[PDB]
Amino acid sequence: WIRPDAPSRCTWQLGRPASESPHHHTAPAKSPKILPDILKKIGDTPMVRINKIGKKFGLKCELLAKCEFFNAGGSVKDRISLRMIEDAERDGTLKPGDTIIEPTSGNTGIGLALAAAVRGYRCIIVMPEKMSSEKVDVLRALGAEIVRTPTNARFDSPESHVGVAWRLKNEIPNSHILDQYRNASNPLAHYDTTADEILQQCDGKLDMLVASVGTGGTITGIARKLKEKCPGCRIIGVDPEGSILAEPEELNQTQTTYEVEGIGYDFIPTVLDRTVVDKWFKSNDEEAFTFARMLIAQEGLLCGGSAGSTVAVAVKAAQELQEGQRCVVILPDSVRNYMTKFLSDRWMLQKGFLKEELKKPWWWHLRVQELGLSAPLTVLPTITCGHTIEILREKGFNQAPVVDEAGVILGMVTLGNMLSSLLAGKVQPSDQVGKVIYKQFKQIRLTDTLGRLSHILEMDHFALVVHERQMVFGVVTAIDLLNFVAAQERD
Amino acid sequence: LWIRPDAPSRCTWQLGRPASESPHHHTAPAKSPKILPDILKKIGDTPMVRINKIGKKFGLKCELLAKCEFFNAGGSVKDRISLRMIEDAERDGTLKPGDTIIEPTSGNTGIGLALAAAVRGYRCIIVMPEKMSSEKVDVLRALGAEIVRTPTNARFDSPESHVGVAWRLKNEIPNSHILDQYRNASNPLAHYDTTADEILQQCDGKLDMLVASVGTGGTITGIARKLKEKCPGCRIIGVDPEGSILAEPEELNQTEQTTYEVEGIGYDFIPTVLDRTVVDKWFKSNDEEAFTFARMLIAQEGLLCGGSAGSTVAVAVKAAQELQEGQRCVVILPDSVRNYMTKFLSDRWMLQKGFLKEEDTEKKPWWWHLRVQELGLSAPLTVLPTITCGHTIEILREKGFNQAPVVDEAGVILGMVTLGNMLSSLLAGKVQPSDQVGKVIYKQFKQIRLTDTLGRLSHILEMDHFALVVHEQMVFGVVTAIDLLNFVAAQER
Ligand code: HEM
Ligand code: HEM
Ligand SMILES: *Cc1c(COP(=O)(O)O)cnc(C)c1O
Ligand SMILES: *Cc1c(COP(=O)(O)O)cnc(C)c1O
Repeated sequence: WIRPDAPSRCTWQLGRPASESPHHHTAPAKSPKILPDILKKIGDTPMVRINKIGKKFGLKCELLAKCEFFNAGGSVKDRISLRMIEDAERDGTLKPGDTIIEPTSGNTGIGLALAAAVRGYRCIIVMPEKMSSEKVDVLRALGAEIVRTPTNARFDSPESHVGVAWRLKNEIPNSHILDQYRNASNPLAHYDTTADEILQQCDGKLDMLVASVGTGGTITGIARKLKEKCPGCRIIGVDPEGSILAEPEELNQTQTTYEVEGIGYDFIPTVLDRTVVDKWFKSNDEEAFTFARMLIAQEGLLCGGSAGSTVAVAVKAAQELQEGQRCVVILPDSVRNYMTKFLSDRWMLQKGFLKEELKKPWWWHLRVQELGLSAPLTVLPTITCGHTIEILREKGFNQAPVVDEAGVILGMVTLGNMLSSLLAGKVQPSDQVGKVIYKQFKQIRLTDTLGRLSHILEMDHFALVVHERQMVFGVVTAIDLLNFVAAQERD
Repeated sequence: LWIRPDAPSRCTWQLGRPASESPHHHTAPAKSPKILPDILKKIGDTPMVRINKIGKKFGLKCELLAKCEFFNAGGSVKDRISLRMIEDAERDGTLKPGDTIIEPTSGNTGIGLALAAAVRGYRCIIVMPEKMSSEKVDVLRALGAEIVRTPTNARFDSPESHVGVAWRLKNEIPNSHILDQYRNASNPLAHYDTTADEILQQCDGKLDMLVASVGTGGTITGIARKLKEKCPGCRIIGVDPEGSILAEPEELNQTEQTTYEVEGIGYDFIPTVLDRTVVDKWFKSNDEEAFTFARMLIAQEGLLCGGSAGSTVAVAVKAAQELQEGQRCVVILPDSVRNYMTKFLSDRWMLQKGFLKEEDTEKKPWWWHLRVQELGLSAPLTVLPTITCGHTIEILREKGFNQAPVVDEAGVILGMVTLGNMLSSLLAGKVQPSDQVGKVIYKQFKQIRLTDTLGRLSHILEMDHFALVVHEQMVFGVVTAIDLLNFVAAQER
């Protein structure tokens, strides 16, 4: 069992000529008209300007974002995943058909599983139980085997993702742990490609770089190349509360687990070089999710939580900067991984990140009863179509809920939809109503708030106002709510 | 005031007319600058990637190419028509700053419009069918769009249709516009001006067949017109889901079903922007093919694409059979998996909708149909949450055990504790020997019956590290993935 946190043997120091390096470096290559495979769609990520958030927090500087979620697997990890594989293949260590085992937060696991799916390697991912199910669905779709570990497990312990990875490797023939925590290919990928891209996109002019830290490879490779080729740039590292990566140690004193995925650790990875980070900042979950949501709402960037942590620090750290200067921020991954988490309001409420006291209009806190409802006529599912047309027209009604003999509501039926279906030949007048019933709806009480109705209308067209039996006091749609509000506008 | 989406087109284009005769304003593709002023500039210039396995699996002799449109900022092909429709409107003077934009949609156009709206400062109201995925709703809600739903089976003629509701909303809201993807020229024109140029440039002009799934029809129309002009020999193949009426000849459209699970393609009316005259041949697709093939695209080619992409490739492996070596077939891949994370990507959904037969287990190894009891379980010693750490260390060492489930005085299982985690926590000073075990407890686990299959266990281990074997109260044993591995490998020798 090799320790992920072993002190680095690298003899790099600022000032050493690049010629002195023992490592194999790879030049970035121009993308061909047609891509031989998707793995070539890694790198050359866009550098987009942040237009609102910085000014909202008083930055005078240009704030730029390196959007890494445009990589083929959707994360910054797709970079090292490729590199680590390719170098291994050149080492002769990785043979065709071989098994790759990797401890991960998920994104490296996705990149590796992707490359494995393409290049024909077996892939076993070992990730903590905290990480999102979306990553699991993706990994499962890529054909990767999945193993989980308890979140709070110490890295020293056998139950940790690293430990489980090694224990798996020992039992499986032709298996390798590329080990992102130790492999040089990880920071070197960012030293060779990512930093070059940043330097090229910025024309060499660059005042500050903010990056969240996990394995530390991104900030390490980028900071090393930046210290060499753009010495004045300040390197700002971001570490979650509960993590120990940050310096000075006094900052780390604190919670031990946190909701944000992909950053922070209970050990210092070998690839990480804390010497090149000029200053550290601590971040928390609330900041992270708040800012990520802000990134989406304001800048249109569909990025994940670490991106939010990063920007949340950047609006603080960049205050010292002034006009004409620029701050670049790394945005490690997409919202795809967190669709049911921070993107979801219910999860944010459930986790206590969103207080209910959720910016709303005057009508939000009003009861539905004030809408001016009218109780509709009810019909059986077994009633026939033309008959319903006659009933509805004869009473001047345009729609009727479909309720069972036992009084359970089955759905909704409309005059216009019926005429349309009949005129089109889709159904017969003698045909049963079930052929054209709108089966989907949601129920509400007279004492429900209008805003609750507004949330309900984002999933359903119809909302039936009902008693506690077969009793529909009224039917409300978005158009009705609109009509009420708009009528109230006229006064 | 209700304009029909299915009104016959007024366009007087016909193959052979000089481009100079066109009344429309055309936009040239531009080189992307080093730094993007905003994310909307990250639309277009989508990669053309080669399919390496699937075509050969189905006996294609030709080069199969994919125009991967899911790399657009909003994640779909619709981001193109969203930008264009807006920009043109802004040039028309029709769209004013701060104005409200209402749009009927399957979602992707709505996401692109909501994105652009969020950037450019428009109010955005999306009207989409109840069938469409919750993921789209979550994204639209995050982008700040107001959202309204309509019944899936509502006829387009009916007041309850997304089109009809969109118009009805428009009539009640001042300073509101419906850009209308179903009628607006900016939709197909966006594909004629940009997407098609990209395909032509990426293919160096050489292109034998193009397969595209159809929705509003703007993609296939805009691409096919320019292709018919600049690459006449290329065949245009359209994909239409069963239950839809877009396909020709009408004989193909005859079907029992009217709704289908696949999102973004097919309609109960012929959109004005669609030009069926340029479609050389149509193919009908179903949900099973679509999802199977989408999953195949992910599993084999590493392309994280949605269901319409699956429909398209599923057609392509049929339609391209006539092609031979040296010829190439280009396929459109409209959107990403992000919209379908909890649908076809999710195995439980595929089971629930009946797309996945359980039998097709058959893919699985020998040990899959074996009971958990055969693992060689041993019942562990349990401890109270309230027991202290060093005490437990002593008990476990004295018994030769390495771990103990933590069960309540009431006998509810609270979790798990391992000797190694305790020792590690102690040596690090995180905890004291006199400290409560609950400071170090592994709270998360899953239960299983002794009669459960090993494969079920294998599914469980993808969400939890520990699986407790239990009766109805009592823990017969603790199993991890390593234990399953040791068992299988042991039986293997
Ligand atoms: C002049 C430049 C450099 C020199 C001369 C150098 C030298 C070395 C040497 C000799 C080792 C192996 C030591 C041993 O195992 O005995 C090493 C390891 C390593 N290097 Fe470098 N290095 C340079 C730059 C870099 C850069 C720029 C990066 C990343 C951005 C990097 C990342 C690593 C990593 C991650 C290891 C593994 C450490 C370990 O296994 O303990 N190196 N380097
Ligand atoms: C020489 C080329 C073309 C000419 C002369 C032409 C002419 C026209 C004219 C005159 C109209 C409006 C008729 C009216 O409102 O009175 C029109 C509408 C339209 N055009 Fe074109 N067009 C050309 C090419 C195209 C192309 C290449 C596309 C898309 C790929 C296109 C898409 C549309 C659409 C969607 C409409 C709306 C139809 C309607 O309003 O009912 N046109 N075109
Ligand atoms: C890995 C990862 C990081 C951190 O990158 P390092 O290069 O490991 O610092 C941040 N965010 C996400 C989502 C990640 O997966
Ligand atoms: C819109 C859409 C299509 C079809 O595009 P048209 O250009 O409308 O034919 C296919 N798939 C998805 C996901 C879509 O959103």
